[PDB]
Amino acid sequence: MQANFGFVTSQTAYVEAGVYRMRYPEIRYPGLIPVDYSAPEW
Amino acid sequence: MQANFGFVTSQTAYVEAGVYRMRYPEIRYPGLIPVDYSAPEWIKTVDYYSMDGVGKAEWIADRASDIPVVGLAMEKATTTVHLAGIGYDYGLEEVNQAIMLGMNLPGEKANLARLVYERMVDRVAFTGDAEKDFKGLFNNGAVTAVSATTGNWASATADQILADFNLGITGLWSATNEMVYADTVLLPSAKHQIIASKRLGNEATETVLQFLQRANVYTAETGRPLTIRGMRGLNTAGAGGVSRSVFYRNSPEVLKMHIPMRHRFLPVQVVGLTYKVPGIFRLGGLDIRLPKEVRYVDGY
Amino acid sequence: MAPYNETYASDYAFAYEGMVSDIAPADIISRTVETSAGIGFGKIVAQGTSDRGCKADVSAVSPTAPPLGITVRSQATENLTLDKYPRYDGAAIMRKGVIWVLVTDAGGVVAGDPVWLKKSDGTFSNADVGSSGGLRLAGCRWDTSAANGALARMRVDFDVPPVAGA
Amino acid sequence: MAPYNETYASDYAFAYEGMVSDIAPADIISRTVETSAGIGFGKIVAQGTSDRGCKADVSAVSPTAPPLGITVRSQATENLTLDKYPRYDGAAIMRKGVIWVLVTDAGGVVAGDPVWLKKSDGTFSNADVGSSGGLRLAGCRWDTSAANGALARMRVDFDVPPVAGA
Amino acid sequence: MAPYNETYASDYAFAYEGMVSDIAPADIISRTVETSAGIGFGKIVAQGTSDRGCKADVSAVSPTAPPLGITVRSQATENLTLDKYPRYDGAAIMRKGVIWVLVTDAGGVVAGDPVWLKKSDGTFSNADVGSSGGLRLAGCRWDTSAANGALARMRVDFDVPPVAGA
Repeated sequence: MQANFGFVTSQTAYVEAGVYRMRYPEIRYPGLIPVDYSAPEW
Repeated sequence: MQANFGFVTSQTAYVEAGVYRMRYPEIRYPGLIPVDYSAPEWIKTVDYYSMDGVGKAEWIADRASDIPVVGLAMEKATTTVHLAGIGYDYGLEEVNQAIMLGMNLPGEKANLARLVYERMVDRVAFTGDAEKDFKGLFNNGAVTAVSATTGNWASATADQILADFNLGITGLWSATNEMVYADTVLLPSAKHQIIASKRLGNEATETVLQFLQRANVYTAETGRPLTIRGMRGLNTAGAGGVSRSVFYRNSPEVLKMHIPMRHRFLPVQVVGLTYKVPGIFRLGGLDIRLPKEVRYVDGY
Repeated sequence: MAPYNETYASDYAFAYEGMVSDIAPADIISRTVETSAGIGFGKIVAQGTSDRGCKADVSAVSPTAPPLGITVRSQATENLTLDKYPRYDGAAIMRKGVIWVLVTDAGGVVAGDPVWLKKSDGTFSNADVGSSGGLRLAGCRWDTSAANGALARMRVDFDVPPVAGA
Repeated sequence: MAPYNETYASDYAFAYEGMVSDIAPADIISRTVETSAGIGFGKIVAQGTSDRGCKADVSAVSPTAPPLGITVRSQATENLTLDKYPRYDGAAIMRKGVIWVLVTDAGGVVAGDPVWLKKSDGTFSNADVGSSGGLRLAGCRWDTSAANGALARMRVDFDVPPVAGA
Repeated sequence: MAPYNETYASDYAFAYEGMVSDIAPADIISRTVETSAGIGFGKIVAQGTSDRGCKADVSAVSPTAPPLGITVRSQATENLTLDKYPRYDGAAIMRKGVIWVLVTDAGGVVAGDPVWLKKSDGTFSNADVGSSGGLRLAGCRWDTSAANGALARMRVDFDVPPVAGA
């Protein structure tokens, strides 16, 4: 888990295309809890 | 079984034209393990990239400087690729003499070398050698292996069979925090027989237990079919020598096996009335990237 | 497409080793790394011999020679040392803000606690070690309850002189 | 279409009694068989009385009269003796390569072990018999772990003089 | 256009650490590296526990458990370890040819000398250490006069059993 924006690319290595993002559960609230936004926002 | 290139025949005898070759089990890796041949023939490692972020939100009010912050990160991972090989030889009086009987000795060896080639690739893909530490699909030590719910599948009613079968899918769903579905099931072949033969515990219609094909958890929540196969080496792969079955997703992002170079043959070296012939290849061990997407159920 | 080190976490984590949390004030100070190996991100540092350098060795800090500050997570650091400030590099020390650090204590810490430094290794804890091998960073406090070996954010002020504890 | 001796094996076997494994060096030597019966394929041989002959009888070998070598699987051998070199035939002795042989030991052998010859029958084993009836082939070693009565490949060098063991 | 490590040498050097010198015979053997770190090029190796593996640790070799051979300079070795065979890699051991190695002796060596191995580190020298910590590789000899810490080529034959020297 390095955090340096930088990676070394070897001359005798093969790189696969595409990056993988870690998965998090779905959001599940819309459609089950009625939510409104009609109030003046302050 | 002898090795003499010769048998005594007679004049009043009819020798049949064909020859029976001793049988060996099928190959069974194509179609179950994703393999690719895209990498260059002589490469050394395969590496690849991921990323994740992290933050937290908080209750703040009344003109304060306290407002929390987020952050990001990245990561890289590596595997290796190695070389192996097999080839044959013969003497000067083994080949000029096996043409007298029309046997074509050198030509019979290359075919069988390719056969043993495929045998080796299969064994590496599905088991482990403990010389290069190539853990296989049936004995990987990073995946979770649970027992069955008191099910032997002999003297067991259809309720137990269905419960045991769906245990694997539900466990794979609960082991990844309810995110993924099992796509493929591999069972020992005897158990596949027991399922395919036993009726559904019905006097009413006597339909087979392969009603499971349309009423399992995966095929029920979604519309996609489920694939069930019977394998060969799963008879005693369990914790105490018991049968093992595997539930997994069968995607190129879960399993991966690279084979840059396939089996080829090199020219013939000649040394003192002996023709030494080499032959080489190179592959990379199987790589289970997501170990929570593979599940072992023992005791069926 | 790298799925290694997948743990299927319930929700997002809190922070990383040396990340800061936004607030208006912060003394961030540029120093030059003097140790042969690098210096980690959330770490304490002492006063170097180069009149603007810093060392990761805090085995000899005292009330007369107080520690200098705490490094921060930079994310642009030469990609040869994984998460460190390489030798001869700007260090970005912080001595006023609130920063996430690593806890080294058996029972953990809670919201408002003293911060004790173990001079032997340079780890933060809740109580004194007990053999003249710990300092108390007088102006410092925690801001999170955390268990052993977890990340907790603390508020830091290095102008207050430290207190020696035997 | 001969299905007798079908065992439905899991996978291919390893080798046969006297087959070699490819490698660049090999001293293969042509000798003439002197015993009335033939000589088996993976067997030890002694020095004959015909100045180029060999015998399968190694009951009298000593450090002063070392054994000659090991025969190899020829596959073109007169079809009257099943797998043997008949009397008065080129023998093809080997004394440098790596060859598959048969193990005669209770506990089996592992990768690197001494090779001991039992002069009474001419069988290879791991340890000395213990009654002045065994030799040690000084330059020789195993290359496979194998159980009793199985095939194991060993590396052989017959120019190193043998060692007598009582 | 890299001019660092320029010494303006009088003429070409002789060889590198583990390079071979051409000759018709050579047993080159494929083994798998077992040590966590790699193995250098001109180095001695012992018999591994994997039935085809090798280790760089020769602190326990004896006449009963002789060393296995000497690695050779491969020049295609994964570019992550500078000049080594990484873990889990084909090792290419040699046990018959003539190879350049490094001398560790005070007075140096001359053309025909015994080769003594120091079991503590695994270095070659001219005479025995003197505390039951050295072996003599019985079939081995030098082929060049060289000073301390220089490259000398030696002729090697590992089928001859070693000799223990106290």
